[PDB]
Amino acid sequence: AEQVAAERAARKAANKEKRAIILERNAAYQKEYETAERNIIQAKRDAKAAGSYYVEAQHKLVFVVRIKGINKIPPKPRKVLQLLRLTRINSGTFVKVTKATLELLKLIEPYVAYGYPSYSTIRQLVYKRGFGKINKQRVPLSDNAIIEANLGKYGILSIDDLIHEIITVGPHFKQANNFLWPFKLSNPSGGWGVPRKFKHFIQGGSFGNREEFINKLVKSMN
Amino acid sequence: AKSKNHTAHNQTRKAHRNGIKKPKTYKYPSLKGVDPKFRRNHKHALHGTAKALAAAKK
Amino acid sequence: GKSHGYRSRTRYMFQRDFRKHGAVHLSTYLKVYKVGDIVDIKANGSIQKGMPHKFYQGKTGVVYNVTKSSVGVIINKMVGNRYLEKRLNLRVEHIKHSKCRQEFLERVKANAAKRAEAKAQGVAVQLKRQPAQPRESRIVSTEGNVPQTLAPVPYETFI
Amino acid sequence: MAHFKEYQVIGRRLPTESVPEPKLFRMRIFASNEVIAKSRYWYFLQKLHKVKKASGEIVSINQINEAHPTKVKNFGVWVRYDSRSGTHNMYKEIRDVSRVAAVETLYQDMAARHRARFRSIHILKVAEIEKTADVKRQYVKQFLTKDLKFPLPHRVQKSTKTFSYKRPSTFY
Amino acid sequence: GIDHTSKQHKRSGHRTAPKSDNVYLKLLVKLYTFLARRTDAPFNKVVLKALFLSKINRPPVSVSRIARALKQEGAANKTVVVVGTVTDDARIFEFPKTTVAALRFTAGARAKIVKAGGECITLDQLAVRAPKGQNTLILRGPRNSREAVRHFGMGPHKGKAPRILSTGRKFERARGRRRSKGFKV
Amino acid sequence: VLKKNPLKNKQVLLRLNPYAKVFAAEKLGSKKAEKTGTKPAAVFTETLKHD
RNA sequence: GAAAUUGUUGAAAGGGAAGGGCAUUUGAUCAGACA
RNA sequence: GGAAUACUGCCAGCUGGGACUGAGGACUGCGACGUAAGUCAAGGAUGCUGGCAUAAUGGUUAUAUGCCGCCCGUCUUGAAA
RNA sequence: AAAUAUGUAAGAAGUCCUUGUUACUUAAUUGAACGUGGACAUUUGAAUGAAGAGCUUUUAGUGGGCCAUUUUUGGUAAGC
Ligand SMILES: [K+]
Ligand SMILES: [Mg+2]
Ligand SMILES: [Mg+2]
Ligand SMILES: [Mg+2]
Ligand SMILES: [Mg+2]
Ligand SMILES: [Mg+2]
Ligand SMILES: [Mg+2]
Ligand SMILES: [Mg+2]
Ligand SMILES: [Mg+2]
Ligand SMILES: [Mg+2]
Ligand SMILES: [Mg+2]
Ligand SMILES: [Mg+2]
Repeated sequence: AEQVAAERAARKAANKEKRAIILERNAAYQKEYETAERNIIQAKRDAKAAGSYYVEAQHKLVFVVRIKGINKIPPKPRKVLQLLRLTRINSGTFVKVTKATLELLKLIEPYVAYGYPSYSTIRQLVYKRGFGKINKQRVPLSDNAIIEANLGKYGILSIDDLIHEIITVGPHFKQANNFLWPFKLSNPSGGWGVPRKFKHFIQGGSFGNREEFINKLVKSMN
Repeated sequence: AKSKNHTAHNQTRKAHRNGIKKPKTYKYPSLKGVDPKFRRNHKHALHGTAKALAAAKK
Repeated sequence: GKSHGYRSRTRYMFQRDFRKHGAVHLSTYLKVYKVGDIVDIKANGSIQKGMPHKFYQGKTGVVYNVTKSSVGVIINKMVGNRYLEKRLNLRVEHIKHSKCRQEFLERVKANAAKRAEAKAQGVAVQLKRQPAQPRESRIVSTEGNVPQTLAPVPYETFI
Repeated sequence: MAHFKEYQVIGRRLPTESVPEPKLFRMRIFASNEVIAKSRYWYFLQKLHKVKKASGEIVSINQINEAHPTKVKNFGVWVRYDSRSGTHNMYKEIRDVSRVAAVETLYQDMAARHRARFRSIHILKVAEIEKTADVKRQYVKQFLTKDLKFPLPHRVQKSTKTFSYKRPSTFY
Repeated sequence: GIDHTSKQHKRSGHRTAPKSDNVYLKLLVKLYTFLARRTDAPFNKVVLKALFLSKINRPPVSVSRIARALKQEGAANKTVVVVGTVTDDARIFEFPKTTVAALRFTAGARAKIVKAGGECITLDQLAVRAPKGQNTLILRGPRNSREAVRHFGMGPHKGKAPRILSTGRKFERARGRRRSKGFKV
Repeated sequence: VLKKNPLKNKQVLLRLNPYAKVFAAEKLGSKKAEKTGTKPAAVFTETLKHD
């Protein structure tokens, strides 16, 4: 049994070739976001310049956080909060948007806050609080070998592909999101910014759809 | 001394501790309750197709 | 004292609709039921024989037996922490085919055709029903359509 | 409610096969943000036309900055509001540098003088009064007089220290 | 606080080990725990679990019940395995050759197998001959045959036997089991 | 045994995401955008400043 | 020759009860650990 | 007609001060940086300096001070009653 | 004639062809019910979820309750 410099070189040489693949993919995914984001800003000016008005494609993604604690919930919202994995306070997870899922959120308005997340917000959540599910076992996402082993089947072989799959809402969303254990956020480091949490955002509260302001809220709780 | 007579408070809570379960569908139901005249024939019908396959696979 | 008869509380339930009294129409009798078919129960008030109990009004089961003028439906009824499995012997006025199952059967022929045509076409299918997705972008023109400005109105009584 | 801004909103039902290209309705809202401004629009379209956010769509939501931020004007604000008993109409008279500031005083004033909340008020029309002598009220008209001067008697001095050694004077 | 969906600190409800304090039984368990880890084929998992079962869940397998398993198509030469006792039968006048592997044999069953030119094997010799468990056929005795389960589920219209010492008429055959005495069940 | 954070700790950043090496070199995070001078139509400005 | 209860000696506190919990000041007292 | 600055957002931009924590125990891994030998902030603390070696730190006990503290057992929808 | 509450369906135990079994059914091997053989596979036919799914045995305590938002009958009302 030689081993020391026979089996070892091959696997080093093999794992050297994965980074090559991981580099060009991230370089490609980098130019995808910015050129997509430039055109969304361009199209607005062309319509203004002509006469018309541009209306954006609606969001296919929302980030939801449980605001209320455990006690005194009726049995219909309480069941839904378990089907969206929100079984403790300040826990939160991503949701793909359809009509099936909007009509869920309407049932739980008073106990959660949500809205439309950005790139940066996802990037920071998935980096700082990125955990995965393996035989239940909540395992931290500190390396790529952990993600290839579990999510190689569906494509996806590096942590940024996980973010890409979440943000664009690709084919294998259901598989990639369910991988992520629901995010355990802290309380917000700047406070909630209101005296009383439990009214709708529109009446100087916290709960319900606040649209694009969720980023500021999540960035403190994370 | 009078009682409290009736209520259904807490009865729906008690019910869901152990499910509210369905009664398991089965391939082939019982011919209990089925028209006798039909069963009488169906007995004789399978005896023939078993004997037909028994004589075929001999 | 109390009164819990076999047809108590059925004043408006077994009633006969407005301008639709009298004889039942022949297409009721000319419809052919088989073992397996899904059927909705709705008790005609004119025909007193073969009637269901007020509970099974609006329930939907499967057929299991067919005899001279009746069908065996089999319903699930809930009692406590449980469902029991209950066997009815209804006359055919008080019954009719579930159109939700007939909707399904036609989609099975559609999907089998899509798969048959997809192999001849060349790969890919995607035959699941997707729910209502969020809608795409568009450029709404102002060409012959300028925005109309509105404001809130003041209070007038008119009484 | 908050430090206000002014927004423009436009919306037009949803499109259909039988009737493509609907009509475009527009309004001018006062709010702290866009999310409250979109809501107010759908509140005021429901009070007039047969529409709701399920049947409708927003087309363009645009901020309207002030035209001359540092010039003094005399606004004339109409307003409809609910008391405890009925629901009345009014004409207050405000003097400020911007429209958004006049709306910020009007809400603060109706709360003091009438106990009218944000919920109970509709700003019908804020209109700048161009010419002088188109001012019915008296408390704006006092300030419109020529060569206007007035002192500030009784000046006070907020201290840092708890004790003081001199004994203060209220001169100016 | 968490909104717990399931019960917390729930045990699995399976025996991890034999309830017995038998010395030689634990050495068989110490063997088959090693094989079940470091091999692969599921034969060793099944035999391991069977070693934990109680008396009532290891019924006796008759020597005829072994013969009827060998009349099967293809299964002439497969080393039959039984985790329990093996019992003799006097209702068969012929019996094949074969090799049986078990915990226990009766004096009559060992005699009947060797008289037909066979071989009785212990479960540790089975592991040496067949380590991954090959050319094997596992058998299990009839659990519901036991008299205790006659009585389980006793109610009306169930057909289940009452718990009763003395029998004969005038021992539960009147008001309850006939029309002539009130009603039937 | 001890979860180290990317974002801060530049090594455990570079363990993941090798592009972070070149992202910094070419700046990118502050990309200079090209500048065309398109003008809004006559209708848009009129509809904005209106009653 | 235990306890309730009592006497003498020594220490302590004590403005309409006494006793307890968390933390330290102060007073009495204590082994270990240092090779 | 040409500029500036807020307001909102982004940076895998730069950098100063403060607080709490240091689990683990030959080796194994992922990586950086180097032309090579090697080096590293990379699967959890090392280096340097002083004072003391006894009631100095620590423990127990009595008192003092801050805030807290109703009488146990019982039957009851409900007990300090 | 609403709102809220409520029954059923969204496939392998399935779909299509091939021509067997019968004392039942038809003027008629036509139908009916279960079949042999062949064709159709992991986009196998809405979402979300799933500290596994199912089954058995056996035995304790309990069978005075009370409160709150909304609906409510008795009563002038009530800590009724
Ligand atoms: K004493
Ligand atoms: Mg603070
Ligand atoms: Mg507060
Ligand atoms: Mg009672
Ligand atoms: Mg009574
Ligand atoms: Mg009659
Ligand atoms: Mg003595
Ligand atoms: Mg106190
Ligand atoms: Mg009492
Ligand atoms: Mg007490
Ligand atoms: Mg009783
Ligand atoms: Mg009472």
